[PDB]
Amino acid sequence: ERIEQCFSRIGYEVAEGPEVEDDYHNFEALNIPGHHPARAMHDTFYFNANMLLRTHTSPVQVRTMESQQPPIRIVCPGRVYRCDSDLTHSPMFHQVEGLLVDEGVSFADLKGTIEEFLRAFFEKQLEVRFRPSFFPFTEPSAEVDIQCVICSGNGWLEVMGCGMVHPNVLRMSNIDPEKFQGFAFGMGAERLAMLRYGVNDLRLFFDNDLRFLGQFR
Amino acid sequence: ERIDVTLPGRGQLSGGLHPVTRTLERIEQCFSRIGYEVAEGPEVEDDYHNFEALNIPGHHPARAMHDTFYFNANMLLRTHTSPVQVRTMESQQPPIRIVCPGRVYRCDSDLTHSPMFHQVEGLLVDEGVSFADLKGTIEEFLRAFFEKQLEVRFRPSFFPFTEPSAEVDIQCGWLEVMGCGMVHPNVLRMSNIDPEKFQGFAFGMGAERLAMLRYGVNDLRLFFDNDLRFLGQFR
Amino acid sequence: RYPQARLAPNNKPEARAALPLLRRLLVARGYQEAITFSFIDPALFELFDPGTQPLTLANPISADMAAMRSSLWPGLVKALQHNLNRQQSRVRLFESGLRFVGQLEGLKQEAMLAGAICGKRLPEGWANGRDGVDFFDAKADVEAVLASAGALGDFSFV
Amino acid sequence: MKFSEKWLRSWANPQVSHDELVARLSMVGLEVDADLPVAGAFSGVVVGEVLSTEQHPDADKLRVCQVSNGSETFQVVCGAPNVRAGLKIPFAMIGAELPDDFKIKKAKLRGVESFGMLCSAKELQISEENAGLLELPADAPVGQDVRTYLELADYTIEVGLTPNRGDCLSLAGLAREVSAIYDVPLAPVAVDAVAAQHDETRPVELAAPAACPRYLGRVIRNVDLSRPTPLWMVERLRRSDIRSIDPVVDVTNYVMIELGQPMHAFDLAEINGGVRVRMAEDGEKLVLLDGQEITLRADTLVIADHQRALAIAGVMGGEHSGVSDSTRDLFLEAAFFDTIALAGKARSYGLHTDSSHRFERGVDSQLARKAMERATRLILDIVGGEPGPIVEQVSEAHLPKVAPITLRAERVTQMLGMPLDAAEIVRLLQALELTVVADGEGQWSVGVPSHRFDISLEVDLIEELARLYGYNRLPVRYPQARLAPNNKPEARAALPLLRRLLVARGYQEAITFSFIDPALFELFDPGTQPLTLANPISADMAAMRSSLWPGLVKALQHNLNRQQSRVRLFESGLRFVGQLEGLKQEAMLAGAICGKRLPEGWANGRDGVDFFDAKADVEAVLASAGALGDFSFVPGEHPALHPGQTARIEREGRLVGYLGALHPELAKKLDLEQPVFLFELLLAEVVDGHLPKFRELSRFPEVRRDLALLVDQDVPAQDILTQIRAAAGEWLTDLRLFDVYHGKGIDPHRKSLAVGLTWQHPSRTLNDDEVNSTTQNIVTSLEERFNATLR
Ligand SMILES: Cc1ccc(OCc2nc(C(=O)N[C@H]3CCS(=O)(=O)C3)cs2)cc1
Ligand SMILES: Cc1ccc(OCc2nc(C(=O)N[C@H]3CCS(=O)(=O)C3)cs2)cc1
Repeated sequence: ERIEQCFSRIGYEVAEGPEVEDDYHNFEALNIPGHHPARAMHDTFYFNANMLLRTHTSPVQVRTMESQQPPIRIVCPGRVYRCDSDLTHSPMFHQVEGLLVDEGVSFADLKGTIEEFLRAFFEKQLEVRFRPSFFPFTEPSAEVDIQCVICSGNGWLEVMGCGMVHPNVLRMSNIDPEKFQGFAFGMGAERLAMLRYGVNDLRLFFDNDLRFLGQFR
Repeated sequence: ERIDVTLPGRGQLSGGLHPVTRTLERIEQCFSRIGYEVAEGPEVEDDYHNFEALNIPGHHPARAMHDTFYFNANMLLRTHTSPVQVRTMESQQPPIRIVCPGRVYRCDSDLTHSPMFHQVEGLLVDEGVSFADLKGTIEEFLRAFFEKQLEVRFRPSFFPFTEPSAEVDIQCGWLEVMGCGMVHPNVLRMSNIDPEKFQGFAFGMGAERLAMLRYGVNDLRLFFDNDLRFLGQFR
Repeated sequence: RYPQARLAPNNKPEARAALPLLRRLLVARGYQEAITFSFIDPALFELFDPGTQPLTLANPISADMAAMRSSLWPGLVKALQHNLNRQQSRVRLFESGLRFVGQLEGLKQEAMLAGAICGKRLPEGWANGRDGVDFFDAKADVEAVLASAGALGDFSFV
Repeated sequence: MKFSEKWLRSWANPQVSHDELVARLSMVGLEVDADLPVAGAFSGVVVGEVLSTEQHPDADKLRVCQVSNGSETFQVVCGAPNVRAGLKIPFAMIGAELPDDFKIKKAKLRGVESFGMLCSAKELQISEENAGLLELPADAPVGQDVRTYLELADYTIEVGLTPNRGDCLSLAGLAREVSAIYDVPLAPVAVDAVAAQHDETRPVELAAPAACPRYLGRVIRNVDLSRPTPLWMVERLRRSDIRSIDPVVDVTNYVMIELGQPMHAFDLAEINGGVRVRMAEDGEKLVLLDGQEITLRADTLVIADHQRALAIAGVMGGEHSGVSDSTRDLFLEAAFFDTIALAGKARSYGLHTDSSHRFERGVDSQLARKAMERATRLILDIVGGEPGPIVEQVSEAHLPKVAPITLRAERVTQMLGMPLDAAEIVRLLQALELTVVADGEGQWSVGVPSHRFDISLEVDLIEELARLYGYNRLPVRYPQARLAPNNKPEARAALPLLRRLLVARGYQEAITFSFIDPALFELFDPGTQPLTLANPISADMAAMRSSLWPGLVKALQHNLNRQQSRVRLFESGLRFVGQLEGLKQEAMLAGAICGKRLPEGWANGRDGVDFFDAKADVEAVLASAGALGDFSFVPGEHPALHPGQTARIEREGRLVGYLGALHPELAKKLDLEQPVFLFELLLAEVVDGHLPKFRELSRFPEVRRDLALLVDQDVPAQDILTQIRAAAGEWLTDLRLFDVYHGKGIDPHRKSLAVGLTWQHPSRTLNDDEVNSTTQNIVTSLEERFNATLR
């Protein structure tokens, strides 16, 4: 709710999609080639050759790009699934993904957006760090760090990723990369909730013990 | 064999909100979703904030005891939520994007007019604001509010606080629903905003008028009687 | 045209009980929302606020609309009995608004949330007990409001 | 990718401290995962030489040694089983400070004087080898500090590389980055061509030039494979997490880790008629050096001879073709394999190697020759032998070629939110070994170097610029937007709204796994085939739920077993209905309740929850958008629910969902002793409501009449209430069922329904005659439709 509110107050629309997705929307449309290790059964849950449980909410942003032409300002919260799980990682979890596609969007715009979102979210004027990273769907890309001012138990923490939308991602969904620029971002809800509420064990989220739940009234 | 029927459920069920409250929430939401901040101020106001700051001269008929409720020579019950927009202009420098819902008071009442009512006023002050910007804002607000792609008409009017100004009509052969205009240079100047660098637009609307249009309410007096037979209809 | 804006993500703090939130809670808890005139009869004002001089209007619309309220209670009670006289048994109303406390020099204009209840604890129904409302029913309503932002423990009923 | 900083700095030295380097690395996109010292701290330890050993005359486990530090001979008593004359060893002199505050003092061990100590790698925190003394190379410099000699003032930096930086899978790659980052000279290893000593070659055929456009081969005659890998190489490999196995593999590994070129050595005797670089035949069998027997596919590139396949190209060598003890001659290989052609191939056979990784990520297409010469020199140095000429088979047509990219200054300024100077741009791009030629005002034609596989577009160039400039040094702006006022329709019950209503109504929000146990699924949905996962995490997480109920019930009993009496939970989420072809993924709002109706309290009745408590909860939700009237609760049936206490919920005849008590048989099966009340609503059928349409308020009094109605015990109350409304006329304002009686005062198969009927006329007072008239018509209608009677 809180993550959505930070963006909906500024013109972002909440977008939803199906949890059972196809390889085009989940991978191909996002510049993830057929031979890419993310597609493997070691990470992705499959029904058949083409149908899977979504690994991210990125397919929702794809379905939006296909349905409409820019401007696009969306936030995509939802349940996502990953095969490679145990402790520290669950087979099901929640994440919010963002997308902004307009005529003159920059990496400066992206930095401003992310920095202010985190400040708004954690209710502090905290330091925000952008480290270069990689994603098939974004270029340039960054891993976003914040100081440990929200602890590792109530000097930097990685909290989310972002980047400028890849030209091929737009091109594939009929958006001209010469006319339109865009930025996208992703974050895990459980990771954020753990930082915010001082939750140590991620497994408490799916047990539904009243002794856990009651503490968030 | 422990069968039962489908009788009503046990206990308390929900009540509801007042139709004006529903209407104010809705008006605020149209703007808060695009960056407007909700601003509030006092209902007992001074001459300066309520009139002078809004380019309403001392001899202006709006100031008279025939229209304005007074406590003494300078203290009154606000005739509009415009003083809230003034207090905002004094407190900060542009950009300003605010909506000001609230209780307002008018002396000249009977039927068609109540001594107390609600209105939402808007203000946007930035570097390159135009009358085209204002038209776009108002037309899109009304379509959003009435959930229809209705025709919007702008008629030239007058206000001491705005120039140029317009009375805004919508179909159903037309109905006047609100007013607006470009902020007067003297209004900005008085609140330390340079009219050469900053332009702005403001708008005003009555909540009861809007609620009446929306819900089909005939008599405006139903709003302050609080009859449960009235209230219950908005659950 | 539509005006351009360099907008930044933002939000109010998480742990706060806003008035739109509280209103909806009182709706779920079986309350109807009333809006009463800010100026009341001086005699009514005196009944609820003995000894205090109201902030009185110089040109009131009528003499029974001359006093600025120091409580939403006279107005709520009046709307309650308006209904009672109109064949209503169970009247559960709430109002939010400003109170006017003091004379011009030192006047406090504070936002209040007030509620008033009467009649049976529950609506008339086959499955419902015919007990009349009491203190502890209103208490639960206040408790629910006071706990809306996880700070119930901070409050005490003395 | 792990490496020795000392070795890196021998190529490009940043001239900053260790901490500064490790910090910058992550800031430029090479995230450091670890930075560790190569050893423990100690002083006063030098290279010593054992001149003689003698048996200690008063302790058999000890030896009396004469050891030189290159300046003086000291008598050291040693008990290590490997201490012998000629041995080069770490000599800890008197005064030496060893790890964990161990100061070497003078000693008289069993009547014999000892002026120092000889050490094991363990004693010095070098390795965990305490078996004996750390035996140093025969040619070690006697007297030199052991930390200097063994390069112990060092750290191993480990970088978590991104798939686009395959070029950084070597010291050559990493040192190039540092040179760019810090604008410092890059001093690569000078690799002199090794001259052929003879003319023996082996022919090489490129049967698949699109998959291997360059292949290099070299004959190395009369190698002594008994010889050991030198310490400097073992240490360099080790500091990169490569364990020493054999001299020949160690050098091919070393060349790979040093330069980035994976190389392979074959036993020349195992090559029949020269090399053929070709695709495998479908079902061609090859045994790998690790013993794995792979059944190959036609899409896989192999290194073969004229008889059979020898290796799976760029991934792993075969057992037969590889070096053994009997090997006297080698055939060295350094080739370039196309990345596209090799992608996922190792994985498809369940394999992953340092070679497969580098080739898939990209290996400099021009590198093979420098690598060949380097490995030749190392092989001759380590195991001797005689080199023949290099056989280079190349396909100019299939060599990788990236067209030059035009970079526009305006595009960099636009993206970065600030302009960069032309000199800065050129400096930075040229540092990364890109070819930058000016192409008019604020434009350049830039060429991509052979080692870089991630650069083909103008944005990739801007990325490089941003990266080396510093992401955190770039400006911060908020995006511009032409925003218009907007809103969703007023008359709608959204899920955030409903959640808060449920909260206020005493519910706790649960979130359960979307995939459940097929057996649980079968309990709640008997004849339905679930949408089952092909690769489930476990078999009890194989079925996609068609109801939120199994998960909610399970969370409810989880709590019951945890000393909870009153469990009131709700969940919202997707329902999966049908097989892929026709699959419906619908958002549902479901709830489950048990225990006392109210929490334990002085003022609260101790009654347990029942159907009608859950009913009120559904009613409250269904009324959230002023459309309660649109819904009807009809007596229905559901397999998971009690058939005597189940309501089918409808809107315009369409199914909204179900409300009921969990079936007693399902409870038995789940070992649930308490009654449970469930509801589940299709959110699509709940969200739409109706906007208030004002109806004028009468100025006149209302009139009420109470009716006590005797009806058959099984006739539904809503059927009677509907008949009453239909027969009450136009002025009925309210109808209330205030009591139901199924007692002794009447027949055991009948019930009394006490109803309150209110009427109000909008324009006048109602008279008793007309109201009694209307009342009698209601009664008459109920007598004819239900054979009803007044009490
Ligand atoms: C069309 C389109 C284009 C781009 C998109 O990019 C979504 C993105 N996600 C990230 C990211 O770092 N995600 C992970 C962070 C932590 S997590 O919860 O594991 C998710 C960066 S950019 C999506 C859709
Ligand atoms: C500083 C500042 C500057 C300008 C402002 O202009 C407020 C405005 N009001 C109107 C208007 O038409 N108002 C009436 C409509 C119906 S009503 O309820 O009678 C109120 C138009 S522009 C306000 C504040």
